[PDB]
Amino acid sequence: SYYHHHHHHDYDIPTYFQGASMPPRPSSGELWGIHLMPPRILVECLLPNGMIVTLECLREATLITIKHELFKEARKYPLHQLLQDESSYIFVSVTQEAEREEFFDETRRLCDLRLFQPFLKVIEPVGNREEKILNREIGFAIGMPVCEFDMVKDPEVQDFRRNILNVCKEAVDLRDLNSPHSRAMYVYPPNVESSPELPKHIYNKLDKGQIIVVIWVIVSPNNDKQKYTLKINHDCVPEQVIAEAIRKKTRSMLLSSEQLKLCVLEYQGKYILKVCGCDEYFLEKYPLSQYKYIRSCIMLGRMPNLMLMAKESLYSQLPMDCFTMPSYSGETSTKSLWVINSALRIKILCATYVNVNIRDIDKIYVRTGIYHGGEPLCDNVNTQRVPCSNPRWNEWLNYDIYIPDLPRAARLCLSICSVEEHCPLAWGNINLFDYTDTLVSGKMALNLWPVPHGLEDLLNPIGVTGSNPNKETPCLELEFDWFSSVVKFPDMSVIEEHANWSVSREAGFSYSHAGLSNRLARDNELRENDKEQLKAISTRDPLSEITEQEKDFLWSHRHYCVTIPEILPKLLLSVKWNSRDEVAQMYCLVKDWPPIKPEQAMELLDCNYPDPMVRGFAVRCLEKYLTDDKLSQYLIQLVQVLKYEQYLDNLLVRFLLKKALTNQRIGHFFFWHLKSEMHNKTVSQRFGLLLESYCRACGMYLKHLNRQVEAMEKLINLTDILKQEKKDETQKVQMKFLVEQMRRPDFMDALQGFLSPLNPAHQLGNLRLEECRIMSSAKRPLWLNWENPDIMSELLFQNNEIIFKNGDDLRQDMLTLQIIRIMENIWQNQGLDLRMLPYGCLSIGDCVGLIEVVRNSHTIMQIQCKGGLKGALQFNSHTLHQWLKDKNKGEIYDAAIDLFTRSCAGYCVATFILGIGDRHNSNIMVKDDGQLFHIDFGHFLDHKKKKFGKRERVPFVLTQDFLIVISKGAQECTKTREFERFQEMCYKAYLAIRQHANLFINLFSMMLGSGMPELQSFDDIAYIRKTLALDKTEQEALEYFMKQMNDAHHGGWTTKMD
Amino acid sequence: QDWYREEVNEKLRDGTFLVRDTKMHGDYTLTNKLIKIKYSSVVELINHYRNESLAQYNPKLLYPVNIEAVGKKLHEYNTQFQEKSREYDRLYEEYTRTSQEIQMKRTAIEAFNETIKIFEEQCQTQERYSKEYIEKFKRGNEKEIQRIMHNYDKLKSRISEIIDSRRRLEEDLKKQAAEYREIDKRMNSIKPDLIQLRKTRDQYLMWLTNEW
Ligand SMILES: Nc1ccccc1CO
Repeated sequence: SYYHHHHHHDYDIPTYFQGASMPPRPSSGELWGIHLMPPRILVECLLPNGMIVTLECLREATLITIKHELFKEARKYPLHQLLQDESSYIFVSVTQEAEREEFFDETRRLCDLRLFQPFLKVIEPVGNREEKILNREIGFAIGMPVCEFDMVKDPEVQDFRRNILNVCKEAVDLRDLNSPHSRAMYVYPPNVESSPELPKHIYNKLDKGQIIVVIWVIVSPNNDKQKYTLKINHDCVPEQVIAEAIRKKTRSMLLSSEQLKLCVLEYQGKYILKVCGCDEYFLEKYPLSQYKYIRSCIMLGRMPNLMLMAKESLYSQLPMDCFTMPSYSGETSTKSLWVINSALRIKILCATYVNVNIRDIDKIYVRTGIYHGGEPLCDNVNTQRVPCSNPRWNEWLNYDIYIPDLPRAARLCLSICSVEEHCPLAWGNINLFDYTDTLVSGKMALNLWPVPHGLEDLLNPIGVTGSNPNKETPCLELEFDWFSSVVKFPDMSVIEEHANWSVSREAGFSYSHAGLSNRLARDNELRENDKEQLKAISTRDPLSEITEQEKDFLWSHRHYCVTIPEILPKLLLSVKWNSRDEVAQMYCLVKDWPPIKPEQAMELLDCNYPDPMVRGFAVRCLEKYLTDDKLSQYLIQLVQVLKYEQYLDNLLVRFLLKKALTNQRIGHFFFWHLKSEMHNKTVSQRFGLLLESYCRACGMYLKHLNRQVEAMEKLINLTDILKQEKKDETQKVQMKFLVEQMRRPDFMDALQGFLSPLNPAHQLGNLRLEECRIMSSAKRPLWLNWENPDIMSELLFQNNEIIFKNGDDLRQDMLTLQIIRIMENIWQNQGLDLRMLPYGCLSIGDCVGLIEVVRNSHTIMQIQCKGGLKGALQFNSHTLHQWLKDKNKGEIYDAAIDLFTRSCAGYCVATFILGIGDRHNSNIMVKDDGQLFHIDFGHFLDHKKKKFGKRERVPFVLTQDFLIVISKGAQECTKTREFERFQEMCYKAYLAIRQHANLFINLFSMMLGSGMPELQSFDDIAYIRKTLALDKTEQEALEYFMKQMNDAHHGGWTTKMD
Repeated sequence: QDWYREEVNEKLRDGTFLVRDTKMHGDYTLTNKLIKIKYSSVVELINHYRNESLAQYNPKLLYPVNIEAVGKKLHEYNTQFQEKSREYDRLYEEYTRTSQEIQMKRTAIEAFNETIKIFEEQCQTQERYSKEYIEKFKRGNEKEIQRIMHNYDKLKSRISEIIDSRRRLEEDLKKQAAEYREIDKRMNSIKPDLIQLRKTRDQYLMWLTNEW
């Protein structure tokens, strides 16, 4: 009656679809195919005399210990007198990366060697430079051996490795320029806002520009400290602050005034300012306000705590970086591209590995096309030959574009398709010119890539240039027309001359033309209706596509466009890249175009601007305008944008690499963002090669990065065992296993002396195992807690705790928190105080990461479970508000509500615009002090509209709970002024972002590289157009926002002067 | 009223054209390439360029593409589509992790091989130095050599195991490689129907113009 007695006969009750909750695994641990080696283990010790003594020794034994015992237990075997003293020997074995690694560091533990099979050959030290065979350190940091590169055939690779050192050498120069200062300046760059100005809402906190600061000192033995509370000008510098501390410290009844002045001067510059509780340092002329620690204190109602640290104790710590060149320290007479008189043609041959059902699929072909982002000719196919069963062509596809009209950045994109039954099988793209400027000619083998999740379209030009390094995949080879000579792309002198010729030739073209459009006839003197359709176009966002009229219109008035530098991105998308006439002329405008702002210039490194000249310009912008503060904000995007760079060596890489080697805070996140994506074999080579350069030249931080790396691998194994072998055990049982393991010496070693990768300022000391635990989630995330071993920990935080989560893919969270952070700074630097809490997140691997724990904060759900009465009948709307009053009693109350209402406002607007996952009581959080913030954001640009979805959703819907709180205690509170005030924040917040909507488009645009399913192509990013409403006028948008906020809430939003 | 951005581009997804509607900007638009639009009419100008090409204006438009009884078919086509999408989402997982697992084997096979060579070299290494001490001295004798025999006997029957172990891996590579192909095989079958199941679901919701 329930089911019409319909039997489902297939349904097997045992097995299971991962429903009956943890995603991608696994990577192996301490020995081959076993996560965690047995505590006592048998190891075959191969000696120089050919004997195999099999030792038994513990999992955690050092090689000093294994050697020392092996040369005691080898005596008892035969041929003892054909062995030297043990000190004449070193261990060696085959690792899981399959390479013969020599074991120089004898303090290393047997479990920590990644050994594959449990054995150890004995040898005498070959290749006498021991020093140089600390490329171990580099390949450990990288997660592949350096020798794997030394055996790469490709000349580009080997050219990259040699030529990139140019940069490294220059960078190491800058570091030891005015040492030891410049070294400290590298290691401890000043953590500083890019604007010395102060928003009015901060200034107002200071009583006419004055902060109370507290300077701390230590005397004897190295124990007791002393405060020296100053009150100084916000805008005074560290050198002034150090003086005023010293004055106060050394005033006396025995020193006159004049005598004080002298004892200060001899002391003044012997010291520098530290921040208490972490390794941040105020090391150059900046307003104290402009340092971020200071500006945070001012907003948080706190009194700075600095320390007077002696330059010689700080320079004591900074060791030498002492850079060493590694062992690794075009063609003659050619024919120009422009000489060649033929159309392009390409011979397609023989796909071999094609896995298709001959039942289901009818017939299959190879689509092809030439590309520049978007394409310079008609797209064409071959005929549907030897369909399915052993696919074989020997055609010549003929492309209607002459060979001299191929732009420098041109690329062939191809794909194998099936049959309006059209359906792509495999894909792959080649650069038509190589990295040495050479037009490609001859036969090429190209192993193809699988179509991605979202990719319904059939060819894939945005996808990466190059062949799949995985051999066992559809390898379709092909032939490129060869013109008796290695063809090359012309010099710049040549391309200038063609342009100067092509412009003189334009002046003599006469009168009318049919579709004259693309040239003026208007003269140097241009109409005023023309000049105000141009600046009108200039304003429009990246995604508002241009019509062919507007293109030709722009392209005609191209020379006036030098008036409006900011128009360049549009201008370039109007050029016909299939007309070398046009393109040559463009190269000369772009040559000496006025530099633009970095936020404008980052568009020009997205996938739609492949030209080298263009991208070079954009880098020249960044070189001039983009600051170390603003760089390290956008670094994620600048690393993602590398993937669209045709060749290994380029300007973008050389820039980033240099900044990384020049400022250790960038370097740090530069490492992790590259390292993060080493599993993804599109980028493994490129990023590996880059990480090698960085690691080779960054000096002592490498050793620090190795410790972080060594710590994460331990944790990755730990969570892997918990998620596989120790599932279906009680938390109780799991947590024993956790403690038991962390106790062992190798873990104790590996997890104690290091720097948080979420922020390397924080040192992580001994871990407090009392407070470490496996959280309740199914992904088995680890709650980890460390002592803050800083001298004055107590002044900042005694304990430092962060979450390590093996399951989820952190990089969507990572990106949304970046976008929030940016909205905060946009708002706040317009005097508009909306307090977002973009908590820390870092992807370090394939679905592995780190999340900053915010202490004293609670999921609304907890609030309500805590304040819920027993006889569990229904929860109260007020419970939230009750809990919050309970925290904030007195004048304190009114300020807590302000915060809530300010943060609730930002997170409303932010969340609506970004389209993030629907909000509810277990992903909204409130702090004791009354700030609200979201977590576990989910898919951002509305990825569950790929199912059924113009929904234009509202994810943060303000239940009664919040509204009560927003308006003190009122009943039916939609009508209080408290809430009017609120709505006004929401309206001025919505608009403030809308005026910066370009950047947000561009930040999302630059991320298309990353294999994030939520960002497959531009229409994804086009959600953010509707929700910011850029087709509308701002007053229409305000109403659109009001309207959307009204309909989700059911009543509130229809009273303001827009 | 009765062919006439974001949802326009989704209807250009996969000659084909249509006409679109700031008013202080232009009026209508012909969408893929965009053409801004006497216009004597909107329907006048387009009929002329359906038969003919767009070359002569600027250096064809060939493809102008039950109120209660279609409603539940929106739930039905959606519930296979969303089943079918899951099947596609599962297999692309299996495909890739099987690709991963495969290459971990390939790398292990290399590691095995290098392991073996060090051992081959070891049994080679003992012969040079042991058969020096068999011919020097002689009259040690069996208290020496039958222990140097014992060591060696282990040295090779270990190598036996290591090559056994490698083979046993190599066979699994094949079975894994087989399964890898089979997954891809079915991926490519499910894909084209997934598009048709999706394309009709768009058409069914577009004719009507949500428990479903
Ligand atoms: N014109 C263009 C360029 C890049 C991406 C998408 C489009 C429109 O489909």
